[PDB]
Amino acid sequence: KRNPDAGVATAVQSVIQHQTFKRMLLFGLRSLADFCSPSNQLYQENALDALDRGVLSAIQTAVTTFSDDDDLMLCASRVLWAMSVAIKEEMDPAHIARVHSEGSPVIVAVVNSSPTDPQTIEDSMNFVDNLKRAGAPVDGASLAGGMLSIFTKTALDMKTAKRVTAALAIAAETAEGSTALYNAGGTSVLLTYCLDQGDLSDAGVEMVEGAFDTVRYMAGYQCTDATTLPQCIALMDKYRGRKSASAKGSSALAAMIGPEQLQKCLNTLKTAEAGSAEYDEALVTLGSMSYISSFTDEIVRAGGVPLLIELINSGLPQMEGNPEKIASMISGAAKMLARIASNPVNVDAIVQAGGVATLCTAVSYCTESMEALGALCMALVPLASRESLAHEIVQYQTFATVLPILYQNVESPEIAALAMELVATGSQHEEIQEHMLQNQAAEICSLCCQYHTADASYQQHAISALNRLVPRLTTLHGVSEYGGIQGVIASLNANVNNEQVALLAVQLLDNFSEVSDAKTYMSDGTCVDAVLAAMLEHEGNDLLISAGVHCLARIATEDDCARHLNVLDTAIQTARGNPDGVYRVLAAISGLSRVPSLRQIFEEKNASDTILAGISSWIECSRFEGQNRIIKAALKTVKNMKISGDGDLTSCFAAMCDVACLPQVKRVVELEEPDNNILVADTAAFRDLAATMRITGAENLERCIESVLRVMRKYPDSRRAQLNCLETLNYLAQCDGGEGVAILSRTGGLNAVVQYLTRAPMYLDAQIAGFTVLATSAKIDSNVGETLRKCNCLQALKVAMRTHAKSKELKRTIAPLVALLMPTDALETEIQELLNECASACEKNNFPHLHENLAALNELLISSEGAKIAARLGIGAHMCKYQEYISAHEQDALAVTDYDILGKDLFDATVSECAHAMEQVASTRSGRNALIKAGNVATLISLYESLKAPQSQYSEEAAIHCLEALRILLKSDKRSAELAFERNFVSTLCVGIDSFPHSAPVLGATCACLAAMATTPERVQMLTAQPAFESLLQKLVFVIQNDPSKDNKLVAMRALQELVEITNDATMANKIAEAGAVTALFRIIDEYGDDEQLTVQAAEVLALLGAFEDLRRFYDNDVRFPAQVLTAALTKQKNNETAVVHLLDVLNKLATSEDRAVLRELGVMEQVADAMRVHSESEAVTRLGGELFAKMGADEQIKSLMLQIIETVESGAEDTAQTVDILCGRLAVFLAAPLEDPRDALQHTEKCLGSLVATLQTYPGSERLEGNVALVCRRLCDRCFDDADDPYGAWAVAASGMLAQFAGMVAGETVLANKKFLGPAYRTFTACCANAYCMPTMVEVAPSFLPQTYTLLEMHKNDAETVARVLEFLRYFAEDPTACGLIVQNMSGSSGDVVALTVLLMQQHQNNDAVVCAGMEFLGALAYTLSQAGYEPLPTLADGSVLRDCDALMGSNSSSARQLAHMHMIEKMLLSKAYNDALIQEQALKKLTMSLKAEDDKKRFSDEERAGLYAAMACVLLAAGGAGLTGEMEKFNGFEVVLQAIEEFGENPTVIKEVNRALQGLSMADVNMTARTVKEAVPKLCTEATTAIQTDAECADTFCDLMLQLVSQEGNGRQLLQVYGLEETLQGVENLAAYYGEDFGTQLSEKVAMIRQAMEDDQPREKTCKDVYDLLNSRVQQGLSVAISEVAILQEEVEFLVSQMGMYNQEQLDHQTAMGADHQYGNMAFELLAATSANVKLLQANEFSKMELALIKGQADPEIVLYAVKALTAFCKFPPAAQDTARIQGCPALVTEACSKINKSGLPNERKEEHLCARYFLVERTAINRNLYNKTPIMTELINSWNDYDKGAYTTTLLRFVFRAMRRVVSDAHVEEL
Amino acid sequence: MMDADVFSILVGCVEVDANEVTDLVVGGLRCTRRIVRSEELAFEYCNAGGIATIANVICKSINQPMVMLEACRVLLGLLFYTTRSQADRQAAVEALHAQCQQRAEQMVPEPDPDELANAAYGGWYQMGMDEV
Repeated sequence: KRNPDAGVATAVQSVIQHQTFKRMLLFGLRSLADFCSPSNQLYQENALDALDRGVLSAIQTAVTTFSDDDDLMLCASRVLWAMSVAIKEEMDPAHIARVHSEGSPVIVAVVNSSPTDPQTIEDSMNFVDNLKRAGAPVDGASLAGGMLSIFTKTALDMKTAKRVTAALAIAAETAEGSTALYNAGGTSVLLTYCLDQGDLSDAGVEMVEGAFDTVRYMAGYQCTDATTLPQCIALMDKYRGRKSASAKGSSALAAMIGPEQLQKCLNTLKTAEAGSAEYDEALVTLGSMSYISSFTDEIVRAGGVPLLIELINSGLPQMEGNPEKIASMISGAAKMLARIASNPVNVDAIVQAGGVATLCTAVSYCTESMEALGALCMALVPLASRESLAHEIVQYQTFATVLPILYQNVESPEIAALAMELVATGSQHEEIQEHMLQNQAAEICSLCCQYHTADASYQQHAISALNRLVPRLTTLHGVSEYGGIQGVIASLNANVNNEQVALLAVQLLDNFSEVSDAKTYMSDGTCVDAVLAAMLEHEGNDLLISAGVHCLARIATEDDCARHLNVLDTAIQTARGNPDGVYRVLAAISGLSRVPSLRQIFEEKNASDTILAGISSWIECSRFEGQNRIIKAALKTVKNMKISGDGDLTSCFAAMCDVACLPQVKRVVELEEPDNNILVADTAAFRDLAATMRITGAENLERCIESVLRVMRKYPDSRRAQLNCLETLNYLAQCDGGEGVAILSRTGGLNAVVQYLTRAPMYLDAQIAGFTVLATSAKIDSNVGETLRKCNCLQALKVAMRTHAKSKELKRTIAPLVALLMPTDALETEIQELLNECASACEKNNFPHLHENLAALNELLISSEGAKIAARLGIGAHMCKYQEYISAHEQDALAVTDYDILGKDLFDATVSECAHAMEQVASTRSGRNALIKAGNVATLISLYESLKAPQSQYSEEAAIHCLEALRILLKSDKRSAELAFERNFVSTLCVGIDSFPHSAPVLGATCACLAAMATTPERVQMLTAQPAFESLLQKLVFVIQNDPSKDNKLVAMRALQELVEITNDATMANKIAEAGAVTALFRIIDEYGDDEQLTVQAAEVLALLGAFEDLRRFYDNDVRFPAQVLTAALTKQKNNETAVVHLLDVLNKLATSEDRAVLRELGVMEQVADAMRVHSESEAVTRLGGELFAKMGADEQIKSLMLQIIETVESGAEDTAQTVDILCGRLAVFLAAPLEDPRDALQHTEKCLGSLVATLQTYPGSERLEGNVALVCRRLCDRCFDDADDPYGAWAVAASGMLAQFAGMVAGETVLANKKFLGPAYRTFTACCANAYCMPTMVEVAPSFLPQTYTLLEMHKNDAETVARVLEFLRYFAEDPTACGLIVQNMSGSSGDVVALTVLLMQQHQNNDAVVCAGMEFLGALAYTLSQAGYEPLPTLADGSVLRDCDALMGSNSSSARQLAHMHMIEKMLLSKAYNDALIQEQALKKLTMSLKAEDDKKRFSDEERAGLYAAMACVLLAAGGAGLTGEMEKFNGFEVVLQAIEEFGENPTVIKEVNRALQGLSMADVNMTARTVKEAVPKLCTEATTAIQTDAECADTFCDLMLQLVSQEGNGRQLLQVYGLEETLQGVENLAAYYGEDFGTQLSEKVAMIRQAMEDDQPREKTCKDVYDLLNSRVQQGLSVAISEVAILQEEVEFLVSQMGMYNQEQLDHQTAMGADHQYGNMAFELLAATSANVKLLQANEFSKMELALIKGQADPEIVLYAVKALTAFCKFPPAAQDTARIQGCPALVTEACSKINKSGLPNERKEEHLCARYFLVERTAINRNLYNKTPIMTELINSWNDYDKGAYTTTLLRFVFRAMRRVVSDAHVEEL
Repeated sequence: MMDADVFSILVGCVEVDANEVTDLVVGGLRCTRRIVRSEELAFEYCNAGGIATIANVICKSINQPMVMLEACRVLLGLLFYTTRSQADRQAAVEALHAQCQQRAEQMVPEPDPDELANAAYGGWYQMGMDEV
């Protein structure tokens, strides 16, 4: 337990002691609330304390007697909600009981108080939600009603309302709940609110959705009044725009009006009675019936024509007759018509009754009835969608009529929106575009923007139209003469809140600026200022600012800058008053400074300073209104200026930290909310300044680390500020080569971060950002960990993972957990202990003890190491037992009374902890291996099957863990999935999701398990044949179709996505299609096209199905509906890139080239075109955009456009530049398309280009044209980037003079701003570099523009696309030697060396793979070609500087792409052989393999992705081979990645060809690598990768190369012959040679023949122990290791020697027999490898001691025992070795007798001396204890030897040896002899 | 000691977990009491986050008598050096109102709310202590 704040007690006593007397009760309760808030890190504990102290009786009496006090309600709600949170986590049933019984009544009393305050509602709502989760829900009915009353009160925040209406809806699902609502005010209450106080915000729509869901359910218990239908309809007309609401209204009506009523009305209308009677009545009824979309069809069956009848004949003539009456009828009809234009089939009906004419003519009459005209306008929009129909409509001049009317009648709100809607859907058609433009054009629509500025729809329509029209404008006159610019500025100015319309407004201001006579009308400043202001209000909106800088770049003048800058200080001095004045100047400065040409003025006057000083003057002063605002602005103004500028920032950074630490900051922020105040704005700003990495200088840096620490010291309680600070530390830490860590060390910053994390454990945001800062530094400096352990970072790490079942966190807290990692031996210790304790509790039937200890053990497996250890310690086998015990000891668990968890809870909890353990272990490849091998997939299936009966508290918790451990295992081994695939298990799994029908994790993991086993077509057929699975499909579709929860629908869809995506089988797709998914999913996109999450998720699933299914089938082979729907989503979703991607994907699968007419008619191509333009930089949009346009006949269109370009150039028209520009636009989209016959489609490319280069030369400085020509050239080049024989690509560009043209333009510095040119221009240059025949010309023209290329990178340093394009160019260009010289000797300046500039840009865009990948690839390419062309190594790569910066640019969550680039960079440095010292120092090879092993563990990437990493890594290792860096590898077992590549990717040939090549290169390099290749790798190739080697040409050839290398050395041939599988592969290669024939096959056959000959011919002589000695001895004297674990050649050497010796050792040898002389070398051999402690274990795993000792006892010849002695002597240099030998019983007596034998011998003195020194050395070594030799005559032999020295027999050396032995064996027992 | 931001240490070192060895480093609150010898010094401690830490110590210390004392000592000190006599303050606010009257006579509104608070309230207010 954690202890509660002590103040809780005092607070509570206050609340209890004063429940009558209110003034203080509130005070106390306000204080309890504050203790009970997430501000405090102990609110849960605080909450429970109050409960146990019985505070709720007091809160209960309080809220009854003082019902009214809104403030008591807020406090009460807060404490209870806090209790709710605690009892949910602390699952104590008693506490859950108490809060149910004693707590819910008060929450209820709060809700029946009818509160409007968001917080009190959120809380009591969140209270209700948590209690349900705890398993003690609050009766919906009780809350219903009180919840309705909330709407009796207005002033209700739409956000809160949206939540309440959702909650009413769930309550209404019961008749009980629905009646409660009827008993209180019925539908009216809600509906009235909706009508009166309802808005059209995305929230408001979600609110009304829930209101309509409420009603629906109420109408199905007849709890509906009679006000409902009229009101519902009123509410639908209010929301008609938004289809999600319209649909939920219709659904509600259908539950209220049965089909019988339809029948009645319709037939009654067939019973004529025309004229009042029941006809004109039923007529009114039909009106209503129309709204019910489910009845639209039946209405069309018998009717649809009556309507036009009632319009034309029955009204047009009599219009002049009876205006008022006629009008009403006309309208009602027209509207119904609009309402029934649902499906394309329905609009079909309409044209069959000539609706277009009738309606078109009606307009001509209803020129005076606004109402009727709008009704017509409304009934036309659906018709005017169609193109064929639109041309009819211009022949009626109806556009030409409605436009002028709108203009004059715009103030009237109905007609405006409805006319505009029509002009809008009209403007989508090129033919009309012109017609309109002619008649008063959009000079009226521009003006019209000035009105209805709050009507998003209206404004949207209008501006979308104007953006379809102003392109085709010659002059800006008129629009000015009318005052339309001034009207769009109005719209913009009035829409600070609608990000959407605000965007469009400036896009249109942007587009106005592209007209020729723009300046003439847009240099008033008015516009300038508007855009500037728009820009600062809408910061976070990328597209808006970019569009604004463009507009400004065009019309802004320094004459505008001074008009602001010359009043700056005056405005700052007068900021207390007129804060709006200075607000403007700030916004101007902020914006105009993103224009590179203009920033200089501000730079010169040092405005940033002037502003920073103002900020200070605005804080350290008497507070004033507008203070916060102007400050927050100024902060941004300063931030932006620096960001668009180029200086170092360290000054400004400090200035900002200084501002944040001004004393008055606290007082200024207390009138604000805690995460939008001048403090967080400042911490945000400076963080952003750090991101730029422009903090350079070890002094300059210290300042910043200090300044940030101060900020966090002054303001402990501003959580957002602390976060922004932590984040900021990170960027700083990795500054100045990453040296920052050192500073942070010295400054004490690290301990700060640790002590924050410890102090605020509850804030994950903080936990992650904090440990992030830690992990970063750890990865940049060693010993950082020391400090961390010394700072108790462990205590933190633990409570982190122990309070966060998350992921990203764990990922971050991993490197620490490997540095701190505890003693690690301790982890091991504890893990073994806990396993034993778990096993004991099973053997002893202590169910509680098992639970307690499993949970303990689960706390140690959160670590990659924990898991890896548990595997080694046999957790798999243990789990089998734990499971067996649990399953068969349930009723034991149930009976337990004396434990924290009791009842089923205990049982389920224990399975849960059991499954969890396995889930966790399976986080690692090791773990999955061990788990699987132990049968643990069955174990899990047994656990899962153990859960049943009353869902317990942990039942779900338990299911989730079982299913997740299963998911991981089945996904990770195909065989293991395929073994599990049994009908019964499928049934278990399906039934599982029924048991937890509302659990999304259960459904997710179940579906993953299912898909993972359906690994082949047959299994899919079998899985789909299971009724339980078909039911599941039917059920998933059901949720998608009916469940009003957005989150449910998403989950049901993600579940389908996974079944079809993993399985990727047509049969799956077909079953899902047949369960109704296709139509359900399309319906999502129809109703929710305005919801990105939904639209995307639906499109993703539609797209997968679409690969297999012809989606028209589900619409009776009419494409129109699915097309219409997708086109409309693409419209609404145009700016969201991932949404257009997936929509375009569906369109491309839906449609065929046989649908052109259809696709013209529904305007699909227009939208695709526009999507491509908006997302020009997107690989996927362009590609899919291309595939769609290929259905329109691209081959022909390219031919056509290309010919038109040529013709218009040769005409010399005045229009020419603009005409060629539009043509290039069009040509560029088609060039995205794949072609049937490129040689025919592209035939005119070169001439066309010639025409275009001429055009540019003629008309310079045409920004649009420059871009489109470049775009054209890019797409041309891209089509064939890699085919150097293609003539239409880089070839055409270079031969046409276009390449030299572009080079010139950059060199002319005239285009260094047209980002729309530079991008594709540099891609074009890239393509010319990549084409080898173009490369000489690139080199020719490059010197002209390379210097400027540097300038661009500095100028557009903040634009990531531009940087990537240019860095990509440098990368491709650096493949040429001469080019490499130019780069390094032409690209320097402020940012510095090109390599420096590259790091600077990478560091700035760490989040952008495109920049970082291009960056790293460049560095490597440059590094290599330089080394090859003589240049000396880049210095800043060689000092490790850049290797580190690159290492820091890898996140824990880094793409496969970035990992690949990083390898490529290192591959190239290794191939350069120039940077080996630096690569070794940074442990580059190690860190790459760590990255990769980590990735094999967590399996974050796909299989295709990891395959590619392994292939790449192989190549790294081959480079390492060629650079002589084997040995660095055998440090960290680098060979192992090659073995792993074969095992996981033996079936993938693009890996294996690399593995083969890498093995060959590694072998040539290193004799040990060779050995491993033979003994370990080739066995694995010939089995696991045999199928690849025999069926893929390159695998076969590479494998034969590898073999040929291996057999070239003596001994290898023989071994390779024994390899199992080799033969099968070799003859399969043979067969692959026969198949290919020609030259390739001949040489392949010959390769295998040579291999076979080399293997037969490999005949090494029998080897002798003497060879073993000669190799070791030579190794030794050249200082090479002789540790077996480190040197692979030695393993075979030591094992021959063990065995050869052992057969020798059974005979009595002679020092003069060949055999016995060889036995000496064998011991000298042993002597040398017993000199390295490393070899001890292995040696003693052959009882080395025993063998040696035996020889000493047995053998007769003194000279063979000598060498056993010398060798064992050396062995016992090491303490454990000694101990062992000594322990061996007999040892002392035995070696002692060896001494005697020699002392008694008649050997010559010189020989006796050598023998005795050896023997006495052995006794010295083996006498580990002075007592060991007690029972022995050693002292006599030593003494005897002494007395022989005395007789002049020996030298002094002996005495020394005797004296050494004596001192080791002297004891009580030898005193006599001495 | 001021020139090298010593207050940065005396603020930090005082916010820690408690424990008998650390209760002693918090006894180093004394160090802070002995250094803060004037008004200017009290304000320097505040500018270093003194007020927020002392508050956080006082509030955690119900069951820590030794540090409760040492920390209340520090705060009483801070208050003392920053709080003026009710009289001087009363005088200050009368004056403020006088100025107000003068301008109006020539040209009656209220003194600036914050200026008025600044003159009338004790050190707690000047040092940025809030009601809660």
